Amino acid sequence: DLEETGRVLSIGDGIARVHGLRNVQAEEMVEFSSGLKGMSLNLEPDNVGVVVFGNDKLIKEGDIVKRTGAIVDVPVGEELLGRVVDALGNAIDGKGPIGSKTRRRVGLKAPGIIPRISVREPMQTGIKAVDSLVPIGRGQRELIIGDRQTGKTSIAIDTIINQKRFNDGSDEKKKLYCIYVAIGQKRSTVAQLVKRLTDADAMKYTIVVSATASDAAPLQYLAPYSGCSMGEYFRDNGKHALIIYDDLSKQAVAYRQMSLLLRRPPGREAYPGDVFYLHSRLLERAAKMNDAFGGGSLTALPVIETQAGDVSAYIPTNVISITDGQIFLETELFYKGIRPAINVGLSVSRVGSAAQTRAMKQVAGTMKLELAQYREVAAFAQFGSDLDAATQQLLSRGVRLTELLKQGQYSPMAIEEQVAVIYAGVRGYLDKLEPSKITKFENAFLSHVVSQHQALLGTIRADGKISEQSDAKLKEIVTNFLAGFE
Amino acid sequence: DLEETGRVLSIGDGIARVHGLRNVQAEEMVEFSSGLKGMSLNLEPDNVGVVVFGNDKLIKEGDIVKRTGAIVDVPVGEELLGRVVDALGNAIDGKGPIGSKTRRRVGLKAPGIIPRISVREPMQTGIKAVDSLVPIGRGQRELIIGDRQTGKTSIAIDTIINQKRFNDGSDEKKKLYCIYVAIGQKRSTVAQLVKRLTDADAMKYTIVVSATASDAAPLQYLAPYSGCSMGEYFRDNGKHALIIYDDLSKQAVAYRQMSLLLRRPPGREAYPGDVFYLHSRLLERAAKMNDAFGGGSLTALPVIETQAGDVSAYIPTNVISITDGQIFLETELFYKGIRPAINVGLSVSRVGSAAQTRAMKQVAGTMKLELAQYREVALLSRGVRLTELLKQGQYSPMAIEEQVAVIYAGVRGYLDKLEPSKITKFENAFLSHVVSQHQALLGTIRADGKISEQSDAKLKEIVTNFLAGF
Amino acid sequence: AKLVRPPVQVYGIEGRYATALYSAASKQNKLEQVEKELLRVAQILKEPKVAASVLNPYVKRSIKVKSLNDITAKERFSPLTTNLINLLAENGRLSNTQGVVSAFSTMMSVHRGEVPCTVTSASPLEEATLSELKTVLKSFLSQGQVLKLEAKTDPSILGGMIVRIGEKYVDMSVKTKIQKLGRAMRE
Amino acid sequence: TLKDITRRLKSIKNIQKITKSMKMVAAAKYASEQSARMTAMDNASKNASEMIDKLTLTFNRTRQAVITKELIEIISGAAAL
Amino acid sequence: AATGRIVAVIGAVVDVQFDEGLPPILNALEVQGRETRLVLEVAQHLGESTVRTIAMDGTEGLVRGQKVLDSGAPIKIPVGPETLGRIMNVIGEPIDERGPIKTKQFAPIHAEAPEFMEMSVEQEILVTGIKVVDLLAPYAKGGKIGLFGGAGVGKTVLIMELINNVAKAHGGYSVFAGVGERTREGNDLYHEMIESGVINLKDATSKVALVYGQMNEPPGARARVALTGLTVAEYFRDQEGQDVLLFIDNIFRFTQAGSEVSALLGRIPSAVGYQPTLATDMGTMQERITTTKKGSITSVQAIYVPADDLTDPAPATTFAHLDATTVLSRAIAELGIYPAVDPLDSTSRIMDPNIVGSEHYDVARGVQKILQDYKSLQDIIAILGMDELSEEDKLTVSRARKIQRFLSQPFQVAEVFTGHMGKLVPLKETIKGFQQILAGEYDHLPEQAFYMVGPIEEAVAKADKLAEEH
Amino acid sequence: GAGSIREAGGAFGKREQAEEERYFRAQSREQLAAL
Ligand SMILES: Nc1ncnc2c1ncn2[C@@H]1O[C@H](COP(=O)(O)OP(=O)(O)OP(=O)(O)O)[C@@H](O)[C@H]1O
Ligand SMILES: Nc1ncnc2c1ncn2[C@@H]1O[C@H](COP(=O)(O)OP(=O)(O)OP(=O)(O)O)[C@@H](O)[C@H]1O
Ligand SMILES: Nc1ncnc2c1ncn2[C@@H]1O[C@H](COP(=O)(O)OP(=O)(O)O)[C@@H](O)[C@H]1O
Ligand SMILES: [Mg+2]
Ligand SMILES: [Mg+2]
Ligand SMILES: [Mg+2]
Repeated sequence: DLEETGRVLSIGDGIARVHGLRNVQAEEMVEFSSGLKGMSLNLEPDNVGVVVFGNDKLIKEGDIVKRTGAIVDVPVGEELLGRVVDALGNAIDGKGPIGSKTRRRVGLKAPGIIPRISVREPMQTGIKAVDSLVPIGRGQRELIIGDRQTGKTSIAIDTIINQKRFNDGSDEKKKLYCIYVAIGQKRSTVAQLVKRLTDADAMKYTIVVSATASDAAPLQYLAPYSGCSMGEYFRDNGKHALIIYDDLSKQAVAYRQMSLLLRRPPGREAYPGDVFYLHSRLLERAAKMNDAFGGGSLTALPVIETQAGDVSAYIPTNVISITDGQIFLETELFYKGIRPAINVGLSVSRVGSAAQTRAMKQVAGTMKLELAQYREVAAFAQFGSDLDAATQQLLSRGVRLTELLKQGQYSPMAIEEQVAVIYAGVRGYLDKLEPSKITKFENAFLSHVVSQHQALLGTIRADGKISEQSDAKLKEIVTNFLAGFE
Repeated sequence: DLEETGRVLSIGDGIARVHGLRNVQAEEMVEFSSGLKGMSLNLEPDNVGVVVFGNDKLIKEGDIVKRTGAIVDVPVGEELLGRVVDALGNAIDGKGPIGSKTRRRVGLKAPGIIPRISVREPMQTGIKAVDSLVPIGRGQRELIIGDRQTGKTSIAIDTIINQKRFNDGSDEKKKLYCIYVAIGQKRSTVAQLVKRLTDADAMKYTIVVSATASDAAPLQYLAPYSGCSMGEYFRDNGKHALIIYDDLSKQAVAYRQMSLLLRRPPGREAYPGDVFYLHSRLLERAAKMNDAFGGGSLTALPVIETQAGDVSAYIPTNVISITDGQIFLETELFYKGIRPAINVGLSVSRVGSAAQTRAMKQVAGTMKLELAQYREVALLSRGVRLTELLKQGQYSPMAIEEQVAVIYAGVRGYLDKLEPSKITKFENAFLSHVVSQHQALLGTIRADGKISEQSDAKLKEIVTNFLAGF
Repeated sequence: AKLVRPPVQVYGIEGRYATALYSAASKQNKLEQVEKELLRVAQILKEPKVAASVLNPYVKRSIKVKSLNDITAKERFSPLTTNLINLLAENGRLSNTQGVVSAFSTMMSVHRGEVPCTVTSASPLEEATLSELKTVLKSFLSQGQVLKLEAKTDPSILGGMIVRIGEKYVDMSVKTKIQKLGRAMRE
Repeated sequence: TLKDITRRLKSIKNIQKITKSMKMVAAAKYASEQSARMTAMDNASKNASEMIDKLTLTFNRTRQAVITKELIEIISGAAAL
Repeated sequence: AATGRIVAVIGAVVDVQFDEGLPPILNALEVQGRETRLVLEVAQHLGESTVRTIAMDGTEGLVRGQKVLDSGAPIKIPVGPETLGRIMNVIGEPIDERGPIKTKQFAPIHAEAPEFMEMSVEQEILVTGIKVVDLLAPYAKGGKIGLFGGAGVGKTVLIMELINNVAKAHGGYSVFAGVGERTREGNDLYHEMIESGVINLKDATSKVALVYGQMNEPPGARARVALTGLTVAEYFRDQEGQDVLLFIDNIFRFTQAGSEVSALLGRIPSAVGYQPTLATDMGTMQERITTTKKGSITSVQAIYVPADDLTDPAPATTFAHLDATTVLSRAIAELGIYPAVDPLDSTSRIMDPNIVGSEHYDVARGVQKILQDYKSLQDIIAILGMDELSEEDKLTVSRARKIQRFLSQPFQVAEVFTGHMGKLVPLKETIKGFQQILAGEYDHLPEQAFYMVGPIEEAVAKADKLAEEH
Repeated sequence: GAGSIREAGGAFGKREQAEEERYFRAQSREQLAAL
């Protein structure tokens, strides 16, 4: 145990300027005499700028700093499922050590142009609005952007809870392992989230990487890359992972702190010149591999909090530029009763219908066209009774489809039932019903189709489409329940 | 020596880097070989950063700097009453020296929690809108905020002129000694102001601290604290003082210059990091003392000029979050004829009806409610009568009983038939009438503090017979 | 003009003047002489009258460089040392002089192959084990280096010895051993 | 002020949409006072979109200036170190 | 322990050179040769055996070379039941003139946050008796609350009403931390706590501990006083298992204090002129204000929002540390509705049908929906006026205005501001009244019948009286 | 931007407030007299 060392020249704000360490590498992990860790971010001619993985009151001028000789790496594997870990993969849930066998560097490069295939398989969220209008595919990077307290974490958590139907089944091709990175959150918020995921039995296929608000800025900066490596393990071994960075605004803030304290040249909003490079090299790692590489995938759902809806801020601009689409949430829609408060006019998915089953494609093309026409003529509500019959019909169908998209929290729907409800909606079978009842109907009807009509739901689920037998049977079920409905 | 004495390393822009001076304290007053004074603000390993209280034309590289051993302090006492002084206490009114026996540090600490007591006595400004809807009590900090040429100094000068009725009487509990601090103003503006104060015979109980636009930035930075010490003398001897800082925007500008030249890093709008501290440690020294400490008070009326109505700027937000209430003056209201242009929807007084006489409390509750309801529907004629009743001529501050009388004549109905363009006319005539014949009723309301049913009925007949005669 | 850079680098004003002088002295093969002359000129520098006259900020740089010039001529120095002192006086870095000096010194500290290595122990250990570690350690060296040991004694390690060989660092102390065992006990 | 301009832009975009819808309703009912209302609300929507275009130009200028002012503050604070 | 010397004094930042025994960061150092106790907290190691420190009091009169002694620990304040009924400052000195605080144990004001396995997920509604809070954004026992507001919207009045109701209903050692506020409000609170019996100067059954560092303090004291109050509350939670209430007013000042030293510590500013370490400083402070498995801490923090921004980095960063935000609006205070709680901007994590019951949740969502619809209809009302609205829409606007007035409530602490009496409305009465207004059960009553009433029976009685008069 | 016109102030937000107050003081008068 002969080790190459250096001395702390100075320490402050979590930055240690270290003498010596002549052979340390850029982004190499070093270890202080206190037991604290650090990462060499600035290699300068006379000092090394180390960022401290902890509290700098333990580091004093003159303390010995050892090398480890290794870039930062984290444990990966299936032994991490059901665990809450920190940014470096140490268990923080008190359930014993992580019995992993493999380690993976947190800063590996993304797959190239050739190892990829197009995004074609659906990633079901269980939210009607997302799965129908803003579809997400396996290998996509869909941004969840919105103001505070607009329902973003709820979208992530429904997407995580929904995968239980696929993970309890036997189809290994449709299993999705979830990873939730929490950056800069309270520990009690993360404990509430972990409890919610345990109650839903969603922990057995979920990893929770937790770099909370009292953790040092290097840990919050590193937590997305740790989680991304944990998911790249699955992406590389023929399996499919989903990762939710909640949220990347706070990681950008942590990185800006580290950079400003290292005296790196500030830019717009004091962010360093390579904050785009930060988020882009994090997000290009979510890929879809071709069958020559196992066929695995990693889907990224980064979260971004905008201030007053300002999507022209620096970090929102960057991450909107990087991703493959966005799910935008509004607070006005939230308090109007539209929940999940998804703004359909602004939301987009540049993958689109290539990430939908044929059944949802059938009903969702119609629903999208109809809600678009509704949005065009929607200002004329408050006056609509004084326009054409066609305009009143557009308004009627639009409000019916709007109420059809509302959904409860923590209750993700299977794709067959979503298709059945959107069928009842876009086929006209809700025009004679008045709006205040749609949601109610939507509930009761659902129970009906779940109880006495497992054959149709199972056949749609097995076919992926609504064939003519399926279509006519759905027609009959809808009209019967509607005629006999209170 | 190099312990009690130093040598100027470099001089420029009113900052002197001094060599030596090993024993000098932070914020100590040093003296250059030319007769100028300075304050030691940066104690650095190799030099002292001295801010010069004057013109650095006379300081040369190599000059000798000596110590005074004393942290900056000003003369205090009653001898300063009637005098015009500069930021360091030197008289500039051309009347010889001030025979002060006491000197007081300018950077003292505000009283704590224990020495204080709740704000109970009213500070009468003589301005119906203020005395009625945004009242001020002795020991309060009331901000006068607005754009340029909206009427802030007018409010302050009306306030100072009003206290003559109290200062020439007998009861020492209602006397208020005023202090006007002029920061960064034009010198002829201050001469005009001292003229308005002397003509109204208000200068006998007033001190004017003048740090005008040609005075060095240290002097303009230091003048509010000098005025505050001159007022704390009265506050700590059982007397009541009132201080006006006109204005603190220019003090913050002087402090920003002084700091940027000391090479201290700039913050928002190049203002130093601690400009909030700059104003908070000053405005916290206005306080009401408990009876174990004499019961004296110091009331602060800071003034803030906003740019184009931007109360969301740095310095206005700082001083708004420090003070106990704000008088908002708007230009839109000023040109519509509302003078003093007080925006009542925005004017706050965190002390409230506790700082008010009971009679004015009664009538002003009704006035506040009626004026709120009128600002909702813009009865309409009653609100118009009242809003015209709030208007007031300049340098004409009214007594509290006459304010009560006119608020009453407008709020009980005795104006609802009169013509709006005649209201003002009526008003002044009415006042003359009362002040010619009904000194008994007014002495009654003044000494009683409230309006009894006897006084209520008496001025009932007064206003009725008048409105008939008018 | 290509430089002869020293084996170890020093940075700052001290490092720049020391590197300049090392390069100038290696071109003329006068390194040891310049070394002895800087030792002497630094000990001259620490003279109280001379220190008072050289640190003085209001003395004109003309008189000060003339003073350093004549007081170097009183010593009969090499042209390299004379020009160094005049370059330091002309630039106003005389205050850094000793620093510069020591920099050059520590530069040649490694030129002679002298490897600095300190052995911290609990209580002052006697010379037998010290020559033992002398011999067993000079095995750690490359071609032609000699040890500079500084046996320090802090008992707060309560056993073993912490050996810093240049920049290599072995922790044979018992405190780290027992803490490592304890961390294995708790983790 | 950026917040002033954003408030005013929102208000006037809302006025524009309301007058546009009132114009459409009047042009429906027009199948003398109804034609007058149709033209009045059409002119109101034209003027509202004019004001919206001017205010959008002002808004863009002001937000660019705000970004530059903050950058200059950060750069000036960093160059003092 | 170790002794060093002052080598530089720039504002509130002091550099100290230690020859032997450099102190760790966050240690408290005592300056030798001063009249009062001056403490410097180590912030950085500068190299060359010099440390940069932040001063906890004023730095006037400091001399280069003055001796500084290392204490060997952070600031240690006395903790224990003896602190109840006392006032201490940032460094634990008693500032109530009642003598020393003889506790048997002292705690350092810097500690680590509780771990993840120490968190509790229990969410239980804390009924305050305030209509809007309990209805739309109810507080939870053991949760963090946070009250957002600009200057003058009612953060102090709301926090004092919460003190009143809860703390006098509570049985678990409240703690109040005044962080950079007005000293006048500190004296006011101290005395309305003495006369309330919550603080007992004799027969020590006091149940509140007060920690105060106000606006006149240097930046260091205002940045550490929140940690002092937090440490008192933490001792009560951990070493006694009690359930503590922690009131903090104002927590923004904590953040602001950091800014005022940031550049003087040599740090490049981040956005809006805030320290590059804003989020992590806020984190390491707020993550200690939490309920653990060892005890409970309900915390109410008044959060100043500069210029009514809410997007400023300080409030925007605070938002994610809270469980139930109450956002006070100036647009609502200017309507006359108090408290000025914004119903469409306030949030609570227990506004969950599985927690508050489906009736509570449905009433809350219906109130929020009708208020949003009123917003959407007000544009149409601005253009087409009121008479050209649908009948359903006139009904919406009527019920919405009634609900707006009914969210208003008279406070016991605002009895001077309003003249009204205090009302404390139970939870089921609130749900029932709002359900009845949403149902149409009070379409016939005027809207001024719901302004400043308690339960709905009071709205009915007020309508009957308002009719019986006229 | 649902209450954008009256959150902006100005003539279109102040006239809206005046119109609302007029209508509802009328209705409160014709509601109190019918009690
Ligand atoms: N579909 C829904 N139906 C009803 N309530 C919902 C729904 N989605 C979210 N909510 C509620 O809206 C509130 C805000 O949601 P959430 O916390 O998930 O969003 P967020 O953007 O992550 O907030 P934060 O800023 O704290 O991160 C929550 O109380 C949540 O319970
Ligand atoms: N109540 C009033 N009645 C009539 N005129 C007034 C009144 N108040 C102010 N004025 C006049 O309006 C002008 C405003 O001047 P004033 O000095 O009082 O305001 P200011 O805010 O201090 O402006 P400045 O930027 O010059 O300091 C003055 O000419 C003053 O005479
Ligand atoms: N609940 C209330 N009832 C009546 N008036 C209030 C109420 N809250 C605030 N106010 C008024 O607003 C003023 C400012 O209140 P304050 O508590 O000081 O707000 P802040 O702490 O945010 O500055 C008060 O003096 C009072 O006049
Ligand atoms: Mg969230
Ligand atoms: Mg003026
Ligand atoms: Mg307050």
